[PDB]
Amino acid sequence: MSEESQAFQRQLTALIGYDVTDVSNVHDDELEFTRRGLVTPRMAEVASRDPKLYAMHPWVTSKPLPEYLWKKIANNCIFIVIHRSTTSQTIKVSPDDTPGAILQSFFTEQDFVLRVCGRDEYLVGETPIKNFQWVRHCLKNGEEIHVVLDTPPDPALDEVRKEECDRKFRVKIRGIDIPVLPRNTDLTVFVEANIQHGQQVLCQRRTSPKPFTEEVLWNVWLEFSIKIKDLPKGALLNLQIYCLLYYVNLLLIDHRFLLRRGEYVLHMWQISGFNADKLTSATNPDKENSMSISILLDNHPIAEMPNQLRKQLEAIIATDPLNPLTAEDKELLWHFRYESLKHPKAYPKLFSSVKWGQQEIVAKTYQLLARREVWDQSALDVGLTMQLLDCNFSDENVRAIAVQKLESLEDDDVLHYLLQLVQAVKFEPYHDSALARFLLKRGLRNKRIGHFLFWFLRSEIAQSRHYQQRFAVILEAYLRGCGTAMLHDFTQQVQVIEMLQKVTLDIKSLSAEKYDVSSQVISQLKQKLENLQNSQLPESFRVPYDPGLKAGALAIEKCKVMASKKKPLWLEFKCADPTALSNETIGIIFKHGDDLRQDMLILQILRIMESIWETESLDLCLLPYGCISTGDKIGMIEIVKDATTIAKIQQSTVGNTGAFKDEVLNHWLKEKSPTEEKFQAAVERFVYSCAGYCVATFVLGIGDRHNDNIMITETGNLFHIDFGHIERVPFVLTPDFLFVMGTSGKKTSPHFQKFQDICVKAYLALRHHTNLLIILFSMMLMTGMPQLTSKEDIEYIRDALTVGKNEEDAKKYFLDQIEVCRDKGWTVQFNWF
Ligand SMILES: CC(C)(O)Cn1cc(-c2ccc3c(c2)OCCc2sc(-c4ncnn4CC(F)(F)F)nc2-3)cn1
Repeated sequence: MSEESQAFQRQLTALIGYDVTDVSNVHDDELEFTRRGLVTPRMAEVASRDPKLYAMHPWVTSKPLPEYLWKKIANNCIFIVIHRSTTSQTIKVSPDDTPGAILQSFFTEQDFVLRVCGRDEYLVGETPIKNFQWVRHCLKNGEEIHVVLDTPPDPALDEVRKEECDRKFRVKIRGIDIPVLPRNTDLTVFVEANIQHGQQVLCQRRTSPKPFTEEVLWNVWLEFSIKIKDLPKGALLNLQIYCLLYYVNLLLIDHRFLLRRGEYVLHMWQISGFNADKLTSATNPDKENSMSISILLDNHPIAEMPNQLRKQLEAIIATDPLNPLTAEDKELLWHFRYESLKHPKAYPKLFSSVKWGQQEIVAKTYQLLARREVWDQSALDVGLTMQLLDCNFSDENVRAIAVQKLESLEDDDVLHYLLQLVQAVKFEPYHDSALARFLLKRGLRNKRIGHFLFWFLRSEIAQSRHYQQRFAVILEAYLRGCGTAMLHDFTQQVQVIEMLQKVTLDIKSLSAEKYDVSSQVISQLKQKLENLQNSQLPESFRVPYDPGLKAGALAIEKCKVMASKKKPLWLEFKCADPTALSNETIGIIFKHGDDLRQDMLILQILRIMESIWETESLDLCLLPYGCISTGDKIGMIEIVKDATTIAKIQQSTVGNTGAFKDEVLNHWLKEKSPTEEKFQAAVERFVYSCAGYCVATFVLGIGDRHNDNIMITETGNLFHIDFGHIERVPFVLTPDFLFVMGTSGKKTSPHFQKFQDICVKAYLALRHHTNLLIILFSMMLMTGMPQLTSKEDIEYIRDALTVGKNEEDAKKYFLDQIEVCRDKGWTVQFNWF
């Protein structure tokens, strides 16, 4: 390690938001072992990736072009405008034509490429132009394909700098210690020790209740019922203090297959006034305020059916993820495990029927896994694959076969599930995992995947003491292979977000909440912003939620502090790309304090719902705008241009006090349209966007909102916002919306009938991916939201998608829900006083 291999680690630390060489919060060397274990996968992907295709990161998809985009192509004829310097000429191209093919038909000096104007997006590679996402983007929104002809970026810029016993298990509980304990009166306290494995407690022992003081000693040997050999890899020694106050975990089998042995002083997590933070093997960094517990360990290892029963098994196999397996169910699944293995959909249930507390069985289970023919050959089922990666599975072998199926995902799809896959790292017993390496692998192989991997990881590192260490080692592994070029981009990005966040917080503190703003405030803002720009704001930076865009200089005149109780910064940038065809600013809202992780997840689920609707050839017109969570209750938002709140459109009127009126939405659309045809396209867009947001919002159970949290574009696109919070209504189908549909209380119409028809199609279309939706929702709650009910809410999703009903009831169930919105009118809306 030279002197210029040390000022590098300082650079990595500031890019991560955490120091991965800090060994202050460890009781073993797993984190360091994982840093070294990741060197091989890092260099293995860095060495097998094509410098040229990696430098341009073509965004492609292998899915068939949807019907709704085909009808936009009446001809077979796609137009592509090309520019040099000033002038330009248009060309008629076949949807099947390659970048190479279109190139030869333009010439009709052979090393030029097609970049998108204003963007860092490239139409390169041996793929039909119809198979480029940018092209597909243009076709939908009625935009025109514009490209500039320039030279491929130098792959040298991506260069990477060089590198270099039948005994029963027992634990002695020495005691628990805490510097300060007060509140109130005086209770009794005991230590609870669980032996866990995939949310299955295998055995459980308590101590005797002792008076609660700042030091409580026991010196007690807890002898469990599970033999040492019967301990499975990944099993956790879960220690908890009740009066439930504190918890902390200790992997019983370490990362070297060694039985944990010796003395340990663990600082515990407190419970804040079920959730994935309770599974972490990390100890509390805060050594001066946290409860600690002292233990001792001294005890290497892993060294044909009657028709009626089949019907039962099939019934079992047929149930939803959330349907609890009975003792009866589990014994049946196990006993018929070779038959159960022929059904990929039974795997989660089958591996949950396994008694992991017994060696002979785990072994038989591993035998089961070596005869993995059906699973290997099955088509990739993301939902099936995600279930095996949640909190219910700690066996690395079971989990490895899910990550196996993930290997066959193309980058398009990896981008779809990147966020929840990154969150899925929390369910891994160990820091080094096939899932972790997968992320690392795909992230180094593709710049777009790498870019988002960076922010998703950096997001968690900034606001999760429970999992920041693990994520920090992983991010470091990525940053040591992404290349000098992106190391520079990220640097630029991190520089800018941190500076603006100081400014966002310094402005919020200056102004008292409610009055509002507030003139000095607007002046000081422009001043801080003047200070940052000369100097030094990075001259240009990638928009984190849209790596293609490079924001440039601020437009300080358009920048302001918004009129909300939380003082969000409204920032506007100039596009740093000169070749851009538009003169629009890049709009960004910087805001504390919403928990924008909830917004990130929800939004991503929305994007998943779109891809689901794309499979059935549907377009419900969603606007899953850009949103990155950057720290604790703080992040950035994309500003959708010319969009207003529904509530702002009602208060175009004198009355105030939420005296809402029915006709306005349709007028607002009429003013904002130049022609009447565009108005008609806005009405149509509204009917689709409203239908889409009614269905998804109902499924996710975030359908009951105030019209301050629902927005519409001047182009007629409806969409929800502000998810990071959250009599009764299914969703928002307010009378003002219906009026745009040509109804107002108890009537119907050719646009409303359309609305009702599209919802049911959309609704039934999501139910074909029920399992995937359930598992994502369930995961979202565990890793993204405040401590919840590891029953009830997940249970609400079951009901919403009407699990176990025929398609007919569901169509009506949803039609009933539309009517509940009609029967309530403004009631719920008016209440949102
Ligand atoms: C950009 C203009 C000048 O053409 C028109 N304009 C747009 C906005 C606006 C306001 C808020 C948002 C926005 C365009 O983009 C749409 C996406 C979202 S999400 C969101 C949000 N999430 C959580 N809280 N909020 C609102 C706030 F940022 F105020 F906290 N706000 C916006 C206001 N005027």
